[PDB]
Amino acid sequence: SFGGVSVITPGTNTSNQVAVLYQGVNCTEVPNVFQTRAGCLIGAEHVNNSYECDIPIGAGICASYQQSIIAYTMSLGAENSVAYSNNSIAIPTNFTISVTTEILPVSMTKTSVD
Amino acid sequence: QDSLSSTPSALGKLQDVVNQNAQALNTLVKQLSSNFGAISSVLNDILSRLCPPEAEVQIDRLITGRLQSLQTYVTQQLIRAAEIRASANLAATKMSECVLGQSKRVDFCGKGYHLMSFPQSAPHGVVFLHVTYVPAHEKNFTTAPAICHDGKAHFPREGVFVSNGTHWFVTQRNFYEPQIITTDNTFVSGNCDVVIGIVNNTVYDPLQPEL
Amino acid sequence: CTMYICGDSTECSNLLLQYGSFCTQLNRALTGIAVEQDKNTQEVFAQVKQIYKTPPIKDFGGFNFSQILPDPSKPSKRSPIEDLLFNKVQKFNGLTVLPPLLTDEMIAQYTSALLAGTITSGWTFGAGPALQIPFPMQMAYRFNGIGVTQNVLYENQKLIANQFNSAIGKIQDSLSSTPSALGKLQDVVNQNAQALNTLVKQLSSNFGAISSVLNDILSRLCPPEAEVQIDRLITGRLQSLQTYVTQQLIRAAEIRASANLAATKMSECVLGQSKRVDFCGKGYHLMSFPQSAPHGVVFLHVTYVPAHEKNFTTAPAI
Ligand SMILES: *[C@@H]1O[C@H](CO)[C@@H](O)[C@H](O)[C@H]1NC(C)=O
Ligand SMILES: *[C@@H]1O[C@H](CO)[C@@H](O)[C@H](O)[C@H]1NC(C)=O
Ligand SMILES: *[C@@H]1O[C@H](CO)[C@@H](O)[C@H](O)[C@H]1NC(C)=O
Ligand SMILES: *[C@@H]1O[C@H](CO)[C@@H](O)[C@H](O)[C@H]1NC(C)=O
Ligand SMILES: *[C@@H]1O[C@H](CO)[C@@H](O)[C@H](O)[C@H]1NC(C)=O
Ligand SMILES: *[C@@H]1O[C@H](CO)[C@@H](O)[C@H](O)[C@H]1NC(C)=O
Ligand SMILES: *[C@@H]1O[C@H](CO)[C@@H](O)[C@H](O)[C@H]1NC(C)=O
Ligand SMILES: *[C@@H]1O[C@H](CO)[C@@H](O)[C@H](O)[C@H]1NC(C)=O
Ligand SMILES: *[C@@H]1O[C@H](CO)[C@@H](O)[C@H](O)[C@H]1NC(C)=O
Ligand SMILES: *[C@@H]1O[C@H](CO)[C@@H](O)[C@H](O)[C@H]1NC(C)=O
Repeated sequence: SFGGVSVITPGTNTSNQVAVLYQGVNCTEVPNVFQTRAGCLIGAEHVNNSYECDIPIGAGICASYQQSIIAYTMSLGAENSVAYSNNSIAIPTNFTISVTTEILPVSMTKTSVD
Repeated sequence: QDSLSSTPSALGKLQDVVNQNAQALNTLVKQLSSNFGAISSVLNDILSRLCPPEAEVQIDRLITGRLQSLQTYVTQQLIRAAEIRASANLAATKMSECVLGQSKRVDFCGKGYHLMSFPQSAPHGVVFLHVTYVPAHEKNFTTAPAICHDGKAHFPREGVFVSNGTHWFVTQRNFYEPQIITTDNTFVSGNCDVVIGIVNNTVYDPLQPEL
Repeated sequence: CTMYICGDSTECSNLLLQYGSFCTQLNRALTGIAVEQDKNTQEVFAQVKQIYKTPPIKDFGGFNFSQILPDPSKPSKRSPIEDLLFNKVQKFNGLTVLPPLLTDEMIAQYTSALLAGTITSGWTFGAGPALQIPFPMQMAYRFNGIGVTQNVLYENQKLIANQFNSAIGKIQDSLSSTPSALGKLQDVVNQNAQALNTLVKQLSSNFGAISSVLNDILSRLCPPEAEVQIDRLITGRLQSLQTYVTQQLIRAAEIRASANLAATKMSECVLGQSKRVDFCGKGYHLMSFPQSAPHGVVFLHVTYVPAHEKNFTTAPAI
C-alpha cells in the first residue's frame, strides 16, 4: 500500500493545528480517526452536523476549524418548501437596490526570452 | 468600498494570474542550476576545465536540458494565454452588454434584474459593478387566470388579477400596486365556459357614468 | 512522477534528481486540473440559494413532471430519466483517481431544487425570493414572452398539457431505444481511458535500453553500465509523462469551455426564458429542465413551434 499524504490546515495566522489525510487507504493500514471515501483522516473530529464547505476533503466531506478541526458532510443550502397552490400568488410590495462586484483578468505580463 | 477595504482575498482572481506567471519564470530560471547529467550546471566550469572533445559532450547535456526547459515554459505560456484570452473575450462582451446597455440575459450582469453596470480599472484586469433590482417584502394573494363579467372572459393587459380576500384588483407583476379592474386594463376573449378557474367579478366601464 | 518513472529504485530516483523541477511541475499541473473539475461542477449545478421542494400533491393543472422529478422508491432519489441516463454511460504504477467533491446524490439534489424552483415559482427564484404562482399562469406568462396572448394558453390548456406530457414521454422512450444518444459524454470517458492506458503501456518500452524492466537492469549490470541503461528509460518515461500532461491540459481546457456553456444555459434556459435564437432548443423557448448525468448535464428544452399555417392577403395600413 502507498498513496499521497495531505495536510489540512487553517492559516498559520489562526492556528498551528493540522489534520492529515492518507489518501486511498484504510485507517487500519496507516501506522480522531475517521474513514472517508477519500482515505483515512486523522486529527479531525467527525460530527453529524452540516455546514457550508470550508476545506474540501472529497466525496461530500469537508473540514473546518471550529477550538479544533472538524469533519462533516457539506450542506447544499437551507431547505425551502414553497407555498404552492393552484390559486395562490406572491407579489413583492417593495424592492432593494443591489450592487455586486465581478472581477475578470484581461492581460498577462508581456515577457520575452532570448 | 468598505468590503474591498476589509477583504484581503477579494481580488484573488487577478492575484492568481500574477502568481502563476511569477512561478513559471522562477521555475525556468532555477532550471539553469540543473546539471542534466553534466559535471556542472555552470557552462564556464566545463569550458575552463575540459578541452573541446570532452566539453562538447558535457555541453550537449546542458543544451538538451535547457532547451527542454524552455520548450516546457513556452507551451505552458501558450495554454495560459488561451485561458486569459477567453477571460478577456468575456470581459469585452460584458462591457458591451452590461455597461453599454441593459441586459435581459439571466445572471450575465449580476444577480437580480439588471439595471446598469459601471466599469473600474484594475491591475491586469477589469472590475464590474453591477446594479440590480431585487424584489423584497412579498405578500400572499389569491389569484385567477380570468374574470367573468356579462358572460365575457376578461384577461389582464399588462398584469395579474389579485384578491385581498374580499376585493379583486389588477396589479403589475413585479410590484404590488392594485388597481380597479376596468375595460381599460383588461381585454376580452370568448365566453366564461372555457377557462379553468375563472372567477365572477365586476368589470368597470369608465364611460358608463359619463353616458 | 517518481513512482511512474523509477518505481522503488533509489538508483533511478537519484538520477532523476539531476533533471530539476520537472516532476514537481507535472504534479502541479495535474493538481490544477483536478481542482478545476470540481469548480466546473459547482459552476453548473450550484446555482440555487436554497434547496426547494415540490408540494406533496402534484396538481399542476394537467402538467405531469413525474419523469423529471425524483422517484422516492429508489435509494439514489433519481428521476426516471436520470436513472436511465446513469445506466447508459494503473494503480500499481503511481496512477490514482481522486473522488469528486460533490457526490452523485448531491448533484441530483441540486437538480431537484432547480426543478422544484422552476415548477413552483417560475423565474423568480433566480432573481430574488421564490414567489409562488400557479403553473398554468406561469405558462401563460411564458406564452406572452414569445408574443402569444395569454388567452391562447388558457383556452387550450388541456391540449397544451397533453402535448407537453407526450413530448416528455418520448424523451424517455428515445433514450431507452438509442445506444448512441449519449456519445458526447461517452467520448470523454473513452478519451481519458485511452490516455491512461497509453501512458501505462509506455512502461513496456525499452527506449533503447536492454530491457523495459528496471529491475532486470539493476540485477544484471553494476553501477557504471546500469546508469546508462537507466538514463534511457528515464528519458523515455519522462517524455511519455510530459506528453500525457500536455494532452490533459489541452483536454481540460475544452471541458472547461463546455462547462462554461452549460453554466450559461442553466442561468439563461432554466432560471429564465431566453430570447436568444437556438440557444435553448429549436423553436420559441418556453422553459427548460436540467437532469444530471455521469460527468455532465442534460437539458430538456421546451419550445413553442407554430403549426398548420394558412395563406392570407395582407396590407401595411388601412
Ligand atoms: C492575520 O491575523 C490578524 C489578527 O491577528 C488579522 O488582523 C489579519 O487580517 C490576518 N491576516 C489575514 C490574511 O487574514
Ligand atoms: C477497509 O475499508 C473497507 C471500507 O472502505 C471495509 O469494507 C474493509 O473491511 C476495511 N478493511 C479492514 C481490514 O478493516
Ligand atoms: C453520529 O451519528 C451516528 C448514528 O448515525 C452515531 O453512531 C455517532 O456516534 C454520532 N456521532 C456524533 C459525533 O454525534
Ligand atoms: C421599502 O423598504 C425600505 C427599507 O429598505 C423602507 O425604508 C421603506 O419604507 C419600504 N417601503 C415601503 C412602501 O414599505
Ligand atoms: C404564504 O402562505 C403560506 C401558508 O399557505 C405561509 O407559509 C407563507 O409564509 C406565506 N408567505 C408570505 C410571504 O406571507
Ligand atoms: C380589500 O380592499 C378594499 C379596498 O381598498 C378594502 O375596502 C377591503 O377592506 C380590503 N379587504 C381586506 C380583507 O383587507
Ligand atoms: C384548486 O384545487 C382545489 C382543491 O385543493 C379544487 O377544489 C379547485 O377546484 C381547484 N381550482 C382550480 C382552478 O384548479
Ligand atoms: C358566475 O355567474 C354566473 C351567472 O350568474 C353563474 O351562473 C355562475 O354559477 C357563477 N359562478 C360561480 C362560481 O358562482
Ligand atoms: C403522471 O404520469 C405517469 C406516467 O404516465 C402516470 O403513471 C401518473 O399517474 C401521472 N400522474 C397523474 C397525477 O396523472
Ligand atoms: C400558399 O399559396 C401558394 C400558391 O401561391 C401555395 O403553393 C402554398 O402551398 C400555399 N400555402 C399554404 C400554407 O396554403
